[PDB]
Amino acid sequence: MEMEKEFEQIDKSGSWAAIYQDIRHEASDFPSRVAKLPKNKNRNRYCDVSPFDHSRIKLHQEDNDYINASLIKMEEAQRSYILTQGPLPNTVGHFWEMVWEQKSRGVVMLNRVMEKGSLKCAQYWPQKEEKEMIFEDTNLKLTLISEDIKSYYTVRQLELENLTTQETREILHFHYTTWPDFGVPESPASFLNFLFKVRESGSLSPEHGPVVVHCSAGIGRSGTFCLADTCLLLMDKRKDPSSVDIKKVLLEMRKFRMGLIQTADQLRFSYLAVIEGAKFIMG
Ligand SMILES: CC(=O)NCCSSCCNC(=O)[C@H]1CC[C@@H](NC(=O)c2nccnc2C(=O)O)CC1
Ligand SMILES: [Mg+2]
Repeated sequence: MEMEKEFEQIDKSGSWAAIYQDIRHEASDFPSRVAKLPKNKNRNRYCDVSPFDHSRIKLHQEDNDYINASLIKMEEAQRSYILTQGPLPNTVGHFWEMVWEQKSRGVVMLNRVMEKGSLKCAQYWPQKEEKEMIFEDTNLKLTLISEDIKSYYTVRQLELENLTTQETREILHFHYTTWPDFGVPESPASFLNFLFKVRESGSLSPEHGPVVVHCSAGIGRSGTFCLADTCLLLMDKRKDPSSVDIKKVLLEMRKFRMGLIQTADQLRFSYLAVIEGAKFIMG
């Protein structure tokens, strides 16, 4: 494929940092006024990772509608994603409120609760079935129904209950547990297989609200997940799969949330993920 030849070109010339800088310079810039508001300071994890106003998800409460989350709407691929930060101790209720209101079926987690000896994420789901979580601020109940631990990922069945109305929904929690503390994975095989597993569950399908994807900031590994999935979908859809430009898709995604793909090594990994992922469907 012509993407692999472009990949081999940048590899031989060692210009991954230069290509990544080009994207960084070309990337969209939009206001994040609501995010920067002083009352929303404790709702943000990082000062430099904000949702654009135009694509931000609004909570259905008149008090404070703010959550650090962006709707990425891919028109041509017919796919939507919510990218958000790993919830904070104070925003765990907000997080599940969004899952409920947006009618999400799947939650994709691409980090461990602890990485590099620091807390990257609040423990926002129950670890034992007998110990449910109740979120008093958003009036929601969350129960672990089942857990399936595998070598590279863990899938959890969760029940989310709106306590005001008593409706229940099954939420699928897809947790990629083997992303290395430093850098990117050596082989995209595990990541791609994880992707296919999320796909197979119907969590990315149009009959459901957009999947909720997060890592620490919801931009680095989260960007990779959405970029790979969209590129692969487009190669299936288009007349001429070679016309899929990963850089062009990324820049289109960057219109909805900042900083998707954080390093040149993450971009290289994305290429590899798309290249290897295509080879699984095209032999
Ligand atoms: C002032 C205030 O309120 N905020 C206080 C914190 S604001 S400064 C934080 C320091 N800057 C960073 O390194 C950011 C850069 C952007 C983002 N990077 C990643 O996505 C990432 N980080 C860690 C591990 N993996 C990744 C990955 O690539 O996915 C999160 C970390
Ligand atoms: Mg037990």
